[PDB]
Amino acid sequence: GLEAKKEENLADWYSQVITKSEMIEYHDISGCYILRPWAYAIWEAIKDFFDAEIKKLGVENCYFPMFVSQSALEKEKTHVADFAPEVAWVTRSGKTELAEPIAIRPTSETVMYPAYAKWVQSHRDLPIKLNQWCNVVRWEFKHPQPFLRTREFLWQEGHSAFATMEEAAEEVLQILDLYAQVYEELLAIPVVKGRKTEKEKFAGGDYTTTIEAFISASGRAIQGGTSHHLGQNFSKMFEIVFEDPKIPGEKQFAYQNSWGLTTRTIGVMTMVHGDNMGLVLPPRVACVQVVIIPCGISEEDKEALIAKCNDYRRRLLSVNIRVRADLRDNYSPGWKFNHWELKGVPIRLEVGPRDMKSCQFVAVRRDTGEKLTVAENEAETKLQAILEDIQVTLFTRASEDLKTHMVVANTMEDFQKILDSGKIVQIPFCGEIDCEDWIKKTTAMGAKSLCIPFKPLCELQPGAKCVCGKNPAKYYTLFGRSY
Amino acid sequence: LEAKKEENLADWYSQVITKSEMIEYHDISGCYILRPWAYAIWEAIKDFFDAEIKKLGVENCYFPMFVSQSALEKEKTHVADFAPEVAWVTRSGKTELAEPIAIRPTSETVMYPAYAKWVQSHRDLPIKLNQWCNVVRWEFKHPQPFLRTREFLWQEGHSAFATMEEAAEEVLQILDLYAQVYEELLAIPVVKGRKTEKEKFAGGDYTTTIEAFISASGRAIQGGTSHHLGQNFSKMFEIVFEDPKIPGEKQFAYQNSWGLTTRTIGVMTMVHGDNMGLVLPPRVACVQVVIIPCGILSEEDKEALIAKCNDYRRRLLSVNIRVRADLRDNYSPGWKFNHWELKGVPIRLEVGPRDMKSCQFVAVRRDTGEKLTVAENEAETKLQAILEDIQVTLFTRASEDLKTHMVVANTMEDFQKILDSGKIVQIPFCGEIDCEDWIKKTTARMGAKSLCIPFKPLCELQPGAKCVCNPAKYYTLFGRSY
Ligand SMILES: Nc1ncnc2c1ncn2[C@@H]1O[C@H](COP(=O)(O)OP(=O)(O)NP(=O)(O)O)[C@@H](O)[C@H]1O
Ligand SMILES: Nc1ncnc2c1ncn2[C@@H]1O[C@H](COP(=O)(O)OP(=O)(O)NP(=O)(O)O)[C@@H](O)[C@H]1O
Ligand SMILES: O=C(C[C@H]1NCCC[C@@H]1O)Cn1cnc2cc(Br)c(Cl)cc2c1=O
Ligand SMILES: O=C(C[C@H]1NCCC[C@@H]1O)Cn1cnc2cc(Br)c(Cl)cc2c1=O
Ligand SMILES: [Mg+2]
Ligand SMILES: [Mg+2]
Ligand SMILES: [Zn+2]
Ligand SMILES: [Zn+2]
Repeated sequence: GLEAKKEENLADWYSQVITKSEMIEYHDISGCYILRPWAYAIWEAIKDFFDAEIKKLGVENCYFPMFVSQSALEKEKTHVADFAPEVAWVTRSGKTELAEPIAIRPTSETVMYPAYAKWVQSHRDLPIKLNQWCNVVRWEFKHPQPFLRTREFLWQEGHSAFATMEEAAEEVLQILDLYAQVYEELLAIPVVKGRKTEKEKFAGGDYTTTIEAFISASGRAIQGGTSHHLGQNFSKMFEIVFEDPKIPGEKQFAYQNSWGLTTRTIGVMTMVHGDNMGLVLPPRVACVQVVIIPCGISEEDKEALIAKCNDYRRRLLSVNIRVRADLRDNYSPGWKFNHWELKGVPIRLEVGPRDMKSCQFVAVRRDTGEKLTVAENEAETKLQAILEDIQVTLFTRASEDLKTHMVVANTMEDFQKILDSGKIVQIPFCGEIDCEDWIKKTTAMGAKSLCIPFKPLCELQPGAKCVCGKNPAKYYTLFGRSY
Repeated sequence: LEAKKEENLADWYSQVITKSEMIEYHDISGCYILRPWAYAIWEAIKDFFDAEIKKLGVENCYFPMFVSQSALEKEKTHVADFAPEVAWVTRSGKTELAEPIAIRPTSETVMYPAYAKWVQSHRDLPIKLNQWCNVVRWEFKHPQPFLRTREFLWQEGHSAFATMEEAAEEVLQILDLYAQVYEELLAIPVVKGRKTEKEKFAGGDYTTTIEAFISASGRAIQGGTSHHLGQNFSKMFEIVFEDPKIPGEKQFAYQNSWGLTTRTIGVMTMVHGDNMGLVLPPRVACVQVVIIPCGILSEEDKEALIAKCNDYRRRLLSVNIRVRADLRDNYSPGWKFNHWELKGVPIRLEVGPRDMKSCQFVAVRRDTGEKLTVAENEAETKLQAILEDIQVTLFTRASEDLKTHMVVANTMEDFQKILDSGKIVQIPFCGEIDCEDWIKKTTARMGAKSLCIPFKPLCELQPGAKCVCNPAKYYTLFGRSY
């Protein structure tokens, strides 16, 4: 039974939803959480989709070491020194001090790029396109939250190297679109594609692209995934070079990208679609789409009810519906109703003795709570149609929620007003770091830049000025409070 | 390849794994990069094993890599001898942690306290969980790519049951799946058995194992492990329930655990690899057939030759053969032949202009080097037949190799002579630990350890037969080992 209310105490609601749905168990180490099968199945679904898509682009999976030597991690300016407090260091095996401390990967640039340098011995060795599914550790300073901000997390990280900037540029947007597909088509979460400002972009790259989602309940936006064009920044640092085809004796530096997406996805799904009855799973990622529960309780008559439930589950597996028959005798129908509702199963298939004799059943959709009596003969078609509509409804409702909470403002006064109402807002922005710092300080709790959107809500007025008082606007920029 | 397998195994192994593009070396000792060619084998193993354990009702999950100091030391989960293998995180940045944190060497200490919370009644059992994850053990022993690494990839399955019998059943089901991984996928013959008292997992009831033999080394290697833990861990962690029908009695869960690692790939390499390089069993080969255009004619004709190679690719994909067309024009056919030979692609398909005009192609088997001219129309049928034959060929060769190198001995001196010829030996054994300590010392004066007590030993132990030492309990496989 879900106790807490989403609009009252979000922290309590979230904790209750992730535990009662059997997604998460708490660990004795801060910021670490056990991913039980219910949570892990969602990651496997995201993985199956994304992996097949990057394979089509020619990306190959690999596995690089988790340990990075002190030398390698600090070899070059791969990361700003401000990341130092996030690195977890192994310093001994048993009671025996290691000659040099070793770091647990916070990301794999420093481990992969020296290998890239060895492997690139001519123009013929490019492109290199590698991905790995692995765990990552960062000793996060912010309050830890299951999925959203964890000390250990699962991710994929892709790292590509090309001869030309144009090849690289294409991939950045192709991957970002895949991330947008993960959120919008799998998880039914609308996102805003954009580029990070000078201040917020990855310091090791030329430009950073991002997808941003919004969590209404929190009044906070969240970065869903990241895709960088690194340019020649890392290839100059690690000497990833090839001979110029036309001119003898000239070095050419490889163009590089990196991109990543994490189990944060599941938290966003939870925060966006979850209600006061628990988790709500988009049909596309639900490992159980339909749960069959026998209702009502002769000895031979119960055998026939079970047989009908088994008939429904056999037929549903025939049309590639992911179905579970909960034929357990140790649990009451009521318990089961609640159990699978908390777990967010899109459709409950109720079979009673009364409905069975009328050659019919009841379909209860998780999202709206709507109950539909349908005839037995149309089980395959109707249930597949309801699953499709649940997926559409979840996306539609979240889209209207984003449309409501993301508006335009052109002055600092209206900006403050809209941000304090629990919304994010697109403002004319000069792009300066000075001004961005100033925006953060004045609104503080303080609003941060999220992205410069690819497709802003409004076009910029001819000669429009920044929310500042000294500079013209370069672009509409999405600002808000964030995770 | 510069080195030869029969003279310098270590040099050969290093050359095979690098020139097949499986492994790159890292600057941390005992840590190796798995490039795509290696990682694809692991994905193939994963795909098979994952599907099979799902059929048994096992679900995947992910438990944390970090084990708190207090959790690692809470119960007698592992012997004290393991302590030096534990890698400890002691600081974040320059800030020392109040209490140090261990990296997962295995997950009992993180999983079993969760199992104890999750089991509130009989209806909470069985629990059947698996994770695919990385593990760290600061190995004192000589590290080798795949076979013995400081970081490795594995699956660990941990199950809890209401009854001993359910648990006992799963133990042998999992060991058979490991045998299938070796025998059916990687074409490696293995010996199923129980570990001796000295060699078993200390806290468990009994340990079952699959042992493989690497002829080049004259050394055996454990391929996978499946333990019945009985109620030993459930008593420690309080994984308990009470049955209302049996009032006043605590029912401790019966547990198993089991694991298999990337060592698999190293065994495959060591067993099937030759002096031309890697040899991939077709069942795990991510590229089963490579199509190479030869004898390259106008651009129009070159286009036609490429289109023919592409037509073979589509036809092969159509019958579920994993195929690649190496259509790169920066390299010669001769360079490609060698390149894919080194990578152990089972079949090379040669297509030249004369072949097109004749309606034929050339297929070359990696395992034997046999070159066959095949009628164009028979491509799907013949190449599938050849792939099936390569797999059988590899398994037969390896099977005949084990059978030759595993024989029965009945005395300490016969045992010694056979062992020193680079073989493994089934001997009458009493079962006592001290006797096994004695054997390891005597055989060295590079000693021989117990491998397993085979489920189906070569010879039946006659009543009243004495140990090589006490009367013998069973024939036991012994040998030099990784
Ligand atoms: N501690 C964390 N736990 C879970 N997911 C995370 C965490 N940190 C980042 N992510 C997500 O995973 C991706 C990690 O790539 P990265 O670009 O390194 O994030 P980041 O720049 O550190 N973000 P932030 O820490 O919010 O400033 C991001 O796009 C986030 O969606
Ligand atoms: N360092 C390693 N690298 C790769 N594989 C390993 C390593 N250690 C063990 N394995 C394999 O993975 C399984 C790990 O389970 P486990 O029972 O912990 O091995 P173990 O008893 O430590 N073997 P050993 O180290 O030879 O005494 C074993 O069956 C081995 O096949
Ligand atoms: O991790 C990145 C850059 C990109 N790496 C590959 C996948 C996608 C990802 O956006 C930014 N980043 C974030 N956090 C970090 C924390 C530490 Br500690 C270090 Cl050393 C380095 C970093 C660091 O480089
Ligand atoms: O890891 C095991 C027992 C089993 N665990 C689950 C997967 C299969 C595996 O055989 C034996 N073992 C091996 N090596 C270890 C190293 C260290 Br360090 C520790 Cl703390 C503990 C252990 C330890 O328990
Ligand atoms: Mg961060
Ligand atoms: Mg060991
Ligand atoms: Zn400004
Ligand atoms: Zn003896």
